[PDB]
Amino acid sequence: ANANLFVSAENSQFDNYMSGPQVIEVVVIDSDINDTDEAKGEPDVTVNGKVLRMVQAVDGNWYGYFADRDQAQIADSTATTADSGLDFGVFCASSSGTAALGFSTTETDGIAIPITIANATATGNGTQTGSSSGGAITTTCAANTLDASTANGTINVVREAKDPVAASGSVSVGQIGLKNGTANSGPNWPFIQLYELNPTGNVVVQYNKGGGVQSTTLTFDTVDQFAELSLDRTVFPRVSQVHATITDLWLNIDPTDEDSWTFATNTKNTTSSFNVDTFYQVFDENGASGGSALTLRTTLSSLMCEDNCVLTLDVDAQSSGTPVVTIQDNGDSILTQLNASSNTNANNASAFGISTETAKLGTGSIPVTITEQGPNSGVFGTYDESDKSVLKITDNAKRGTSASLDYNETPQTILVGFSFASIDIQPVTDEWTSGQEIPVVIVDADQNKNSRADEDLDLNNPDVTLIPAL
Amino acid sequence: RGTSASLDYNETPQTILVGFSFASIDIQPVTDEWTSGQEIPVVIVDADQNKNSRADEDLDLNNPDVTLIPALRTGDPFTIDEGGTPSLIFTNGTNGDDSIFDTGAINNTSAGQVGNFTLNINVTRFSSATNITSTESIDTFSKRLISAQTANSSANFDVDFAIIDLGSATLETLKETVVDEDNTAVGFNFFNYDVRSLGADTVSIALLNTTGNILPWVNNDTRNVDKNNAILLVSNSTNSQAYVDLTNAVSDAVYGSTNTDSNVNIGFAMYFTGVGDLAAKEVIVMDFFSFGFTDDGVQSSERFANQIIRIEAEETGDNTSTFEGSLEYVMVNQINIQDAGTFSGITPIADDPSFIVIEDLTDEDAPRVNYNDLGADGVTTPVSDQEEAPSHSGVVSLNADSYKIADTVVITVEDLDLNVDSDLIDIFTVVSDNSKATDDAVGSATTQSLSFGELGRLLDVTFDDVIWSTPDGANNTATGNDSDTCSTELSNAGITDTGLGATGFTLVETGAATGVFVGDFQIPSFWCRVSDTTTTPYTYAGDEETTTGLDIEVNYVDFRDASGEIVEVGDSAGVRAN
Amino acid sequence: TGSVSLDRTVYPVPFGTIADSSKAANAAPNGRSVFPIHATGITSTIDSTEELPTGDLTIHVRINDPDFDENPAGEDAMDQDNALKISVIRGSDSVVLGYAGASERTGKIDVGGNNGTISNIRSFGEMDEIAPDAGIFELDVNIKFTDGPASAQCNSHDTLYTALDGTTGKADTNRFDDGAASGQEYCILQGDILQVEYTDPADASGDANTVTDSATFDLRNGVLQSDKSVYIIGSDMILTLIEPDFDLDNDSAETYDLDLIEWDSDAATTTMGNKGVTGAAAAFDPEPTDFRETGDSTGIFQIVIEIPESLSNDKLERGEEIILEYTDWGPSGSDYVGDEDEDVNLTIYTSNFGATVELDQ
Repeated sequence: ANANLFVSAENSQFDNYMSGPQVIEVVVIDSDINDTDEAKGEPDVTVNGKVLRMVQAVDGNWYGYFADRDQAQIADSTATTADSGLDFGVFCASSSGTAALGFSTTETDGIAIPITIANATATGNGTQTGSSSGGAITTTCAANTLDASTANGTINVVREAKDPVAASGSVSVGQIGLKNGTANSGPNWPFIQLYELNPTGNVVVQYNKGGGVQSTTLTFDTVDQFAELSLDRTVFPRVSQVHATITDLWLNIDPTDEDSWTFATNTKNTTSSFNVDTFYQVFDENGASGGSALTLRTTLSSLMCEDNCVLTLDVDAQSSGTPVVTIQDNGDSILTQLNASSNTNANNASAFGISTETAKLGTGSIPVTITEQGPNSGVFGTYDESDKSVLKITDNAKRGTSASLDYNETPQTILVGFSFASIDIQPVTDEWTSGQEIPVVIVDADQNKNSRADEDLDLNNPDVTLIPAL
Repeated sequence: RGTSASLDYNETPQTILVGFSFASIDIQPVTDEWTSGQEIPVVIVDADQNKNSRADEDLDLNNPDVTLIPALRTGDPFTIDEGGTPSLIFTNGTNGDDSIFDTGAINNTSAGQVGNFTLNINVTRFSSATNITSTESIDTFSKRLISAQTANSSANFDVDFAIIDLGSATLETLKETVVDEDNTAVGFNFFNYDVRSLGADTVSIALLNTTGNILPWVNNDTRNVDKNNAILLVSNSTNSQAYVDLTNAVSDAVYGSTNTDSNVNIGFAMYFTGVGDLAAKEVIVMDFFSFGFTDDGVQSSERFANQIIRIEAEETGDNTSTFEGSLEYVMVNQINIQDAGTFSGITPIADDPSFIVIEDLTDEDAPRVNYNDLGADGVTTPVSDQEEAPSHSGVVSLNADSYKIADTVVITVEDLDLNVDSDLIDIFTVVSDNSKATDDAVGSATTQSLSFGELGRLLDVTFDDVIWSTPDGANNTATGNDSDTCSTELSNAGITDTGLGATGFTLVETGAATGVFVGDFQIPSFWCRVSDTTTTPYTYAGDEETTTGLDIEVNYVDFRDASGEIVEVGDSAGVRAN
Repeated sequence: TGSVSLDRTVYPVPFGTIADSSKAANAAPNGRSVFPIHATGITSTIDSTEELPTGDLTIHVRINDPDFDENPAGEDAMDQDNALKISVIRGSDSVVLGYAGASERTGKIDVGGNNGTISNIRSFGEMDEIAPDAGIFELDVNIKFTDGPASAQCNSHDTLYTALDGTTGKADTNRFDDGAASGQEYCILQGDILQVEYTDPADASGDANTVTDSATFDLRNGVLQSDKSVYIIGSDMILTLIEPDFDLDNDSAETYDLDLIEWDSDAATTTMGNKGVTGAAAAFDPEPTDFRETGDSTGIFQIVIEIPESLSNDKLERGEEIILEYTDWGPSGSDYVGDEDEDVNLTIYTSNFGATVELDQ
């Protein structure tokens, strides 16, 4: 129970684990140094003994973002275009902080700043993409690299960083001397400080304050034992929304933002060029255009993903010609029925796709998007705020036929069936005399299509198929 | 063992003792019987593997530091050491255009997957300007190959190829496990490989066959002794861990040579990228799996299941010598015996592996897990445990002796051997395919005719000892004594339950690991009698008849009885009327 | 001290198939080691679909040597080279089946141990311990009907010998170290003694010691049985067959074709199996579909048969004489399988009751 230091990866639900290219937000919510008009000093926050540069925000909290150097480099190796996918921006040497950010960052293993390069020298400028094999970086960055930037804000792993404290009088930008203080669109903030961590080895975040230090221990290891998928019910009626709750720590790349992932889950599209894949930030958390889609299937092996970062969907277990699960456009997705031919209907899940990224997420491939329930809860769901799922049982589904959804290589069967109802009239007394309203009780699990809301019968609602009548 | 180092602080030296511990591997079932679809913990107490008192040590085949791993095997799987101690070398160069690694691809085509392997070697910049030889060792139980070589990790180091010969193994040593999928009634071949220790970006594996020596290798442009010497298996896989189903092309190519099988040796090839650093010790594990049966498949001589299973035990605590694992096993049934997915769906290398059982292995043939250990004395004595996996006699019965029209009959099947997963709910659908002989029967579309009936037939419901099936296909054109067809008569009568498939009757397990399946349907007032069952699709009678008074009988086909063979059991009931 | 034991005191005589004989196809065995169906099941020629499968009995050899139990709670194997010898003796002549304990290797069959070189003898591999704390090792070995001493009584079949070495030829030298004497063929007769030889590397005195166990080949007659004499048409017939020589393996329960039994009545004459007349096998609806042995070490075969209301295009009448006859091919007077063709039948009655008809007035 810390008082001031809060770490994003600290989570009793997932036992403080951390994995993959996760960027870890470190916040020091301390009432003693919350003011932003005085020339206050930087709090002494270190991880594994290495100092972590902190920037004060307009909310009076000091912020600092760190990640593993090898994982960050491997993830940025998949950023074909800037500000898309697991893009960490541009890496620079740990000695380049003074020239670029205006303050020393020697004690780190490299900084990832959202600059872009116009004069791509082999010595004086960092790596826009980063080495796919990982390892230490020696490319340096200088002031002229900043002055030659043509686009600021290429970082896509920290998208909602708070505004640095504006410079005024005796106070500099962030109280440490950032050159440009525009958040989420500038070249300095946010920036990630990379550190060398050992898989299966603990990570200790430390805050040094008077009266007693505060330390948090994180474990940097594969987290497949916690990646689980659950379904709201067991039997599903003909048109009921299919709700998926993906409790996976690895998918929570951005701590300060809700994360969106896209999967190609078609397990039976036998096209040679097609494979099951995952994509990052295709859409925003609001359902807008989130950027371009980039390949990650061949990179997950190096990203500490032991059978816990892929999604594939089976729509017909018995192959009886009756599909069970299909997909729709939602408020958190931009799905489009490319195959708009009148011969087929919305049941043909292979007719849906994404217009902007038809190269891999085109017709077929079953593009499935998931959004995090919260910014840092690490739990993702297909269903949106309007309760409209991404998966439906087909209206013409045959009874008994079932489909299976696969996550963490743990198949989850989606059965189709019903329940015996019993309508009873219970008078308040032994005689039903005139002018006596008596309750009517109907017990039918088939009409309970949502476990988190109240379902009211309605003649005007075609979804409510069956209504009692007299 | 026994040599110790003295670390001294505060002038109170403490002695760091090196040593070993007597292990004890035990299998503890949750109950008195290890039935199918029941994951039971495996407990291993070995202080020798607890090499860190402040962390958790997890066993790993890919980790050379983890020397000893428990293993379980059935039959005679083709491991890397079936032909004795192998010989492995490393080579740097280019494959060229006349090589199966680049031109070949997985397409189940003879030209695509089978060809010739050629290479050119440029090892001048290497140390001693020679091919990278290595020291080879084989574990007695896990059968892991440990390669010892120079631990050179320079930036200029670049290696691409790797050729390994299986000692004296030949096509004769391979055909005992690898079977011809085209000739056997039921048979599948699987290839499991683990090359995670290499850390290669992409991995490609090909099978080599030649009448001469493998080391040194030759080229097509040099000699033409062998017409074909390359059989591609894996092409540029992004995962070093993979358990893939071999295509029929590999099985055909195994038997695709007219030369003597004993006169031709076998070699295994590797092509990979991003492996420019090699550690002191490297581990290579890649075996062959095979399952199925031949002809009638009732005797034990024709039932085979060649596989090796390794358990990835995980340490319980930071400083606890107790390593905990678990074992899963599925008992093959008549439905999944013809589906390769159930064999490919098992995990050979995991913390909770699973394996196939073909027969009620008890007594001396019970599934036994093996684990070597260095005892306190210093000998490498093995410790083993076994647990019987017997079968059960399936019992099917109805809730009542007599039933009315639309009385909602329910079929209760209690047989623990059909539970193939303790996690998922086991279900059995009904076949809807007129072409197959198992139409309107519980099971799978695939079906083979044998002496005991149909392979795909699991459960049937019969009125007057005649299977209840819906009229379909081109054999339902009979109209009977009137001009109305049976299907049209049923439609006019309003009976939408024209058959078992129409009702949607399927078997669903009561729980995750209950092992009892419950299914139900409503008895229709009118049904169409099958005129004759000797043809597919069935030829139905031209007129329907009311089911009242007729006896409704079910037949659950039990693939494995208590003694572990096919016994036909069913129950009887009558459709009452008032 | 080492000890060797055998599962059974007596063992049945193994039988082969048509493909094991070079003689032309015939409607009768003609003295061959063939086990076909009763004559009505064969159409002028015995082919592969109308005879019992290969009858290589599988004998399990077990030894009780605590010395080889080096691991009290671990896997153990008898790694002593050629410590176990399996042989068949018929009077003054002996033949050895092979060797066990050494590494598994290909080899031929030696007669009387004449071959000095031991590497040419077939090896069954190392025996495996039955339980981690038992100390008893069991090896499963099957004996073919050809694995026996040469005799002139078996010239009735021009036997084709399956190769035990790497060659694919069917000649005599492929399976045996030497060819059979002219006018004689390798085979096993009734009364032959099956013996197992085990050489203990260390007895209670810590030296070499030889222990033996013996079994005798035999052939017995077959007899049918039923739970009752009369049966209602359509009822359940508990057809029980008790005959020792079909218990080939004591560790498992084998199955044998129901076609061995035949239906003999006024309605029709058919083998009641898949080789019978059209619509026959459906009429009985066997459960199980074939003869099934009661227990792995019992030798009694039972099957549930339903009495047909109609055999083939005609009904079955009340009071009809039901004859269930099957041919043993291996009676007590038979020196080997297929020598004597004695048949055994059973009488079954159908229900008879007064079909009285009454009126109200």
